[PDB]
Amino acid sequence: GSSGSSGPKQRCRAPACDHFGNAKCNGYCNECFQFKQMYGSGPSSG
Ligand SMILES: [Zn+2]
Repeated sequence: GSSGSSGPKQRCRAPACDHFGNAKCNGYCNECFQFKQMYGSGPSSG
């Protein structure tokens, strides 16, 4: 945020992600979208 820089609002909806996102991925980028998933969603569980 240097002296208020210009730029389109077509970037990942994350504070630590300067990559191009996409509506499908809820705005976020594939990377973020995937990660978001609950780590450990295997088919089996006890
Ligand atoms: Zn992202």
